[PDB]
Amino acid sequence: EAPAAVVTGAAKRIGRAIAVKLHQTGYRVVIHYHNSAEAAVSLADELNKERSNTAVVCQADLTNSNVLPASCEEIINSCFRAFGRCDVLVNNASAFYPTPLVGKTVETQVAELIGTNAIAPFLLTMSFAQRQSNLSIVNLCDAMVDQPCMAFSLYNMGKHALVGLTQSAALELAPYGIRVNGVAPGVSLLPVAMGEEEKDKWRRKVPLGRREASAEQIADAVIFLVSGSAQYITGSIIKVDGGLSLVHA
Amino acid sequence: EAPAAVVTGAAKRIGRAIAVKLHQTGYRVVIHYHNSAEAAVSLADELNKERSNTAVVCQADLTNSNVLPASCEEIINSCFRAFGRCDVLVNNASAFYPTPLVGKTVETQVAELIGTNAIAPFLLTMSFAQRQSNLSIVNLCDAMVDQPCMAFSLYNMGKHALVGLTQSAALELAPYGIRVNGVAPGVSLLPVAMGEEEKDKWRRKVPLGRREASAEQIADAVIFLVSGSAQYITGSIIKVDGGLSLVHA
Amino acid sequence: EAPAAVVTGAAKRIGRAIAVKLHQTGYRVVIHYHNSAEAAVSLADELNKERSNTAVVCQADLTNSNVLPASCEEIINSCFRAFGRCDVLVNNASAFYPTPLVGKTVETQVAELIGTNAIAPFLLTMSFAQRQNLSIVNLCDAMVDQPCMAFSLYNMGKHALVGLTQSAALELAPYGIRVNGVAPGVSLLPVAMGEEEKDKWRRKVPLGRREASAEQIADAVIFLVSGSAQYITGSIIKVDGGLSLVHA
Amino acid sequence: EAPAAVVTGAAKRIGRAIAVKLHQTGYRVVIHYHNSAEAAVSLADELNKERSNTAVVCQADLTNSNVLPASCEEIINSCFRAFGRCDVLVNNASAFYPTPLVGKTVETQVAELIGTNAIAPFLLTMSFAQRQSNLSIVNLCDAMVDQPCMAFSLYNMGKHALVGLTQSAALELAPYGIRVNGVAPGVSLLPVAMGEEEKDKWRRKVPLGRREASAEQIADAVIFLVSGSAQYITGSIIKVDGGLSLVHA
Ligand SMILES: NC(=O)c1ccc[n+]([C@@H]2O[C@H](COP(=O)([O-])OP(=O)(O)OC[C@H]3O[C@@H](n4cnc5c(N)ncnc54)[C@H](OP(=O)(O)O)[C@@H]3O)[C@@H](O)[C@H]2O)c1
Ligand SMILES: NC(=O)c1ccc[n+]([C@@H]2O[C@H](COP(=O)([O-])OP(=O)(O)OC[C@H]3O[C@@H](n4cnc5c(N)ncnc54)[C@H](OP(=O)(O)O)[C@@H]3O)[C@@H](O)[C@H]2O)c1
Ligand SMILES: NC(=O)c1ccc[n+]([C@@H]2O[C@H](COP(=O)([O-])OP(=O)(O)OC[C@H]3O[C@@H](n4cnc5c(N)ncnc54)[C@H](OP(=O)(O)O)[C@@H]3O)[C@@H](O)[C@H]2O)c1
Ligand SMILES: NC(=O)c1ccc[n+]([C@@H]2O[C@H](COP(=O)([O-])OP(=O)(O)OC[C@H]3O[C@@H](n4cnc5c(N)ncnc54)[C@H](OP(=O)(O)O)[C@@H]3O)[C@@H](O)[C@H]2O)c1
Ligand SMILES: N#Cc1c(-c2ccc3c(c2)OCO3)[nH]c2nc(N)[nH]c(=O)c12
Ligand SMILES: N#Cc1c(-c2ccc3c(c2)OCO3)[nH]c2nc(N)[nH]c(=O)c12
Ligand SMILES: N#Cc1c(-c2ccc3c(c2)OCO3)[nH]c2nc(N)[nH]c(=O)c12
Ligand SMILES: N#Cc1c(-c2ccc3c(c2)OCO3)[nH]c2nc(N)[nH]c(=O)c12
Repeated sequence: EAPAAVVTGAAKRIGRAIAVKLHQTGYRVVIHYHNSAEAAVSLADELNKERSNTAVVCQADLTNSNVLPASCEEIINSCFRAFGRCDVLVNNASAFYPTPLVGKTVETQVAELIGTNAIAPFLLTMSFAQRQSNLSIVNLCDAMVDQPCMAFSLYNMGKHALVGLTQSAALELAPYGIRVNGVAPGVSLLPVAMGEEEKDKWRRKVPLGRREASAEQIADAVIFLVSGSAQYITGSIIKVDGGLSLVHA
Repeated sequence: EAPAAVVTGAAKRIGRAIAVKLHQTGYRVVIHYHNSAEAAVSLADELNKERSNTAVVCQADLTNSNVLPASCEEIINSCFRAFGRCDVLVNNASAFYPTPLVGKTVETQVAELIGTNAIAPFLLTMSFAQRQSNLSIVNLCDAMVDQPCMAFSLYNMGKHALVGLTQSAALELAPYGIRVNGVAPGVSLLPVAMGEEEKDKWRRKVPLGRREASAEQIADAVIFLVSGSAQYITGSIIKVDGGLSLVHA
Repeated sequence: EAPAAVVTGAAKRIGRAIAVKLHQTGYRVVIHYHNSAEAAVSLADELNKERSNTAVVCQADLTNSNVLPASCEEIINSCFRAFGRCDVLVNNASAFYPTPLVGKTVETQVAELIGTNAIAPFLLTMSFAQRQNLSIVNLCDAMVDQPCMAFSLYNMGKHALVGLTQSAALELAPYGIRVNGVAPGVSLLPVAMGEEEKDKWRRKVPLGRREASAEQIADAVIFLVSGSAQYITGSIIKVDGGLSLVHA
Repeated sequence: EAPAAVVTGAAKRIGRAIAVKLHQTGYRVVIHYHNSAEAAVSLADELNKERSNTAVVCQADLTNSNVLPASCEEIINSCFRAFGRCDVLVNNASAFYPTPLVGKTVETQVAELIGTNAIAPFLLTMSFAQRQSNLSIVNLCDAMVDQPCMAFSLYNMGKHALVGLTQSAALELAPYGIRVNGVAPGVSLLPVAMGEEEKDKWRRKVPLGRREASAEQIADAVIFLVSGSAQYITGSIIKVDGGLSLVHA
């Protein structure tokens, strides 16, 4: 029997590439999405086309609420329903927008940023662990957590909490054989709304090659961490940033 | 005229000492509390018996919710109402209990621990910044954030986000002359629930002195960080642990 | 054309496993050693038996001195001599003994611990860069921030290795050279250590209550020098089973 | 009886401020220097004109060689001979220049930067500890240890090693009551040879004020760390950088 993997926010960009590669490795995937219903579905269609019944979709909002614990348990549940097992969880879904200190209200901002980046990953880990070889969770972190974007404080707090969850969960879930690790991109696929002038300014800052990471480059770190080549690695966070975090002001 | 400072969860223990020492320095203090009402009024009495009209009390629940932004704004507004100014905010109040991955429900456990330790300090920082000449914020952190206690995931996640806030708030509030900094205790006042055998067990781990810190010793770093001796210090976290975090397993 | 790798202190233990792994991946290796002459050669025979003209030995002391720059240039040189090219450098050789503040003279201890753990790696990096998927892998320590008692000099050299890994990555990026690290917690324990002492250490490890096998440390090195890491540089990968996360 | 302190490379700039400040505090100081003879002697005169028998000088080259251990032993000795005690050690002397990986030969470059920044501090610490109440060492570090200058390999290797000495020594010397701590400037006094265009360029990168630190601001961190307000503090490194380390590329 093949193994299975939940990948959150897998309809587009880095998440898509993670799923495509995990699928290519022989994993049966659960494709989580929120708004991108069309891309999510046509991907699962594409993945099923060359291996029958190996992909399923699952929609949830991961924003913080009194219903998030239930939302998160269903996503883990979907994997056991579809495939009868859950071997890998990839926490990838993420809200990313400015929240300056000086349309959405602040309580919405808090819920969306802390919810997607930290709280949901925590509950998804709880469910993952409680529903239980090569079992392992992978969190998509940030290489620049200590040299952050201006006015992106709430986002930063969430990414900082993701590091704390990764280390905490790694410690607790080790006696059960569950490895928790992280993958921290510097600058990868730039936001779809980013203009070519502001995209290239960030490129010129990258020591290794003067470009952003492909999604496939980030996905390769995930594959390594879930492979049998990482049987002794837990609580680790792998930067994939082309040395960008080493560059001073 | 005397400067004014608000210290959260300051009825008892480490917060008490921080307010006491800030008062002795010459500050007018706001003593925020949650449950410990009787100790909060008793402290305000002693501080006003020393100097008339220099201390006020302010009850608030810092548990995460949609009304918290208003709660945190209120606390900042009590200070501006009592003393006509707010110079220093000390984020001290914190929930601390285990939340295992394998009475209170998880959505309560999330709201309390991420609320008190991270989100509340973020909202207080907004209101402080908003209401605005040696201006500084001091967040009470944790030295052991990278070697956390077992089954203490939500708390650790919170404390980690406080590092992210201290870092991001410092950078953004820098052109307004507001310094954001942190103080990280190893083991200080041990919890009231802990037995004498378990407290001793932790004391023997400490390299410097084989004992915990007094709250006076934690407060001392706070006074430093808000003094005119730290004018160029911002985004810094002063570990006050007696080398505890250096000890390997 | 088969690619070529230099691996320091590769006669036995972790270094031997990194050489064996790189050979099986299809690399031509340079087995460096200090005192273990018989083991380095006996390894080279076993690798040349599988593939003719693929392994060589190279002796050098990496203890700091005014001749060390030359010693290191020669190790690089022996690679270009035997194989015509130099693709990978694994900084693995390391002195490890207590040097308390309160047999060897202090200036020997300094020489051996700072030379092998930091200064030699720095020099091999210059020579590797000067002589030119090119990548350097520096073997570090997961416990650099939670050090062993009375082991100051060792920790100083391991801390300086992190510093080199970062600074080299930054400068050698425009040349397409990737500098990275693998940081073991507790792996193959000293020869040399008692059995009751080794069990006390094993019981500390969250994942398995065992130390890392040499081959498990080798796996992370194989990753960093592969095409799967094309974008990774200035990174240090903990391979420690959660050791660095355990409080006292 | 007044306490005594050793301060390396104390003739001009930062180390001069530490010395002057330690003097105003009440310490008897040993002004170490290497090449600034007139500057070191001139300072001793000004400090002695204030309080008689409080300031002496000690010339030494701290570049690494076989005769370095005895040199460092002699500096520690100077203090004990002039004052009959040694309470505080400030490791300040530092070589700072490029060492590209692609006049001075390489082995001379290794000797100076590693020697001044790390090996000397280790030997001075040994001798300080061997010779032995508020006993403390303070190492001058770098806030930018993780975002280094281009082609400053050896120097940055040195300041990294300095952080490891601060931690290993703090752990080992704790049973004795010797606290080892650090002070990490971002940009204080800029190099004398640096151009005013390049000086302003580094200044405008600083979040808090858009200017470098006064040497006296750095000194304030040293003073705090050797004081009774820092009794429980050991193994700590205080950044004093105006938030420079937090600014991304
Ligand atoms: N891109 C970079 O340069 C970069 C840099 C550093 C770190 N990273 C990290 O790597 C990961 C992937 O990066 P990315 O650029 O691919 O990110 P992204 O496109 O902005 O976000 C990934 C997905 O998360 C989902 N999502 C957003 N908000 C959600 C919500 N409130 N509830 C549930 N799902 C939500 C979205 O799916 P739907 O459209 O279907 O809603 C989206 O496709 C992220 O964790 C990110 O933080 C990326
Ligand atoms: N003590 C240590 O060994 C240690 C170690 C590391 C870090 N720290 C940090 O140092 C700071 C102070 O330590 P501590 O031991 O004095 O803390 P603590 O006594 O355990 O808690 C501090 C205060 O927080 C208030 N509080 C609790 N829940 C709250 C809520 N839901 N909403 C608003 N306020 C709430 C309480 O006030 P009421 O009683 O009035 O409800 C309490 O007095 C904390 O940030 C702590 O995490 C302490
Ligand atoms: N083993 C662990 O638990 C552990 C933990 C953390 C990090 N590491 C790191 O991983 C790497 C390998 O560990 P290991 O246990 O395999 O190492 P090791 O046995 O302690 O040393 C490896 C080799 O280094 C060479 N060497 C020693 N002193 C030298 C000198 N003065 N000049 C030149 N070469 C010298 C020796 O070669 P010869 O025998 O030929 O003389 C030795 O075989 C090391 O860099 C270490 O720092 C290991
Ligand atoms: N300036 C900055 O922006 C900055 C930034 C970060 C950290 N720091 C750290 O802060 C400390 C002081 O800074 P600084 O700018 O005042 O340093 P500095 O002016 O560059 O040099 C400090 C002193 O060290 C002595 N010295 C140089 N080479 C020596 C050698 N080979 N042997 C013995 N002594 C030697 C010199 O004394 P003589 O002139 O008498 O020969 C010099 O005055 C240093 O440890 C530095 O690493 C400075
Ligand atoms: N650009 C960018 C992003 C970053 C990012 C990239 C480069 C940075 C950064 C954040 O901090 C400073 O350097 N993080 C993101 N997370 C999500 N979910 N989506 C994104 O687009 C990004
Ligand atoms: N003991 C303890 C506490 C700790 C603590 C003590 C020792 C530790 C620790 C947290 O992480 C591992 O080592 N954090 C606390 N926070 C609050 N609010 N109250 C507490 O009592 C503690
Ligand atoms: N054991 C061990 C070693 C360690 C080591 C092992 C366990 C540790 C450690 C270092 O820090 C605290 O936990 N570092 C070494 N370096 C070399 N060169 N050779 C070794 O054997 C070790
Ligand atoms: N400028 C500068 C210096 C720095 C320095 C300044 C700015 C930096 C830095 C080091 O890291 C990147 O940003 N370190 C120094 N050490 C000595 N001994 N003397 C100096 O002048 C400096």
